[PDB]
Amino acid sequence: ANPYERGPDPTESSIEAVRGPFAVAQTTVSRLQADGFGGGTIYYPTDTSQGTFGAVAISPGFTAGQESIAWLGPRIASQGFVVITIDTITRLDQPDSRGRQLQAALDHLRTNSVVRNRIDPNRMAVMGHSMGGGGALSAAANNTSLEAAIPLQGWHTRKNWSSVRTPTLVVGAQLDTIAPVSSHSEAFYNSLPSDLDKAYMELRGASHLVSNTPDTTTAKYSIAWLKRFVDDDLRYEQFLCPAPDDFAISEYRSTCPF
Ligand code: NA
Repeated sequence: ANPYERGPDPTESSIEAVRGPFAVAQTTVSRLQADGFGGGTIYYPTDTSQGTFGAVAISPGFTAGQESIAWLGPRIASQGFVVITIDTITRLDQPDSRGRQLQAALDHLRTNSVVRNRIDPNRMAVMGHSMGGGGALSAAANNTSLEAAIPLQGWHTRKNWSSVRTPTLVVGAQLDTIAPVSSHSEAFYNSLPSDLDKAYMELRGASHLVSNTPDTTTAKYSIAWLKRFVDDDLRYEQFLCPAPDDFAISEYRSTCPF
């Protein structure tokens, strides 16, 4: 049996839910308390009886605050994850810096009295929007032990991600004019190793701002990816492989089966 499985067996509805089966609470990390990042909010399951959970850090994009990605925190955490949404050291930080800050936020969790005993520090993942998504790719490229990476409308000047060894879901927005999929998201997917567990999902009709207010398609597939790779939870592969029969997705590619 897989000791990292959490929660009941999933369905389409369970991964679309605004709140999953775990009640959650939150705690604030001040900028002063944060070493190597700008502070953040940690969302965590309150139930201690089901084991420890994997950890996820999420970065906003250029000039943006944690508020622009906050909704992802409790929506993901309620599926059985400890999730920290960060502010960056400065609003002007570029993607490589954001990646180091994502790693610093993950490493902070094991020192946080509220959540340290709720996490498995060996099972960590990174996500982010725009330059924060470029940051997620950089963090994976700088730490081959990370279990998953999810750039959401990622932006980066680096297009070649051939050294990434972390299963990566690239989420593009079809109409994005800020991080256009042709030169960002799709280029990243294409240069990730051909034998990596990876997928590309383009959100039909979506703008760059799709990640900044609740989007069920973004949430459901991010949840399934984190379950499949942070928890190695094979119950979630059915949602990722093959292409979903889902009108909200305008393009899909993957290296399924994983
Ligand atoms: Na894994």
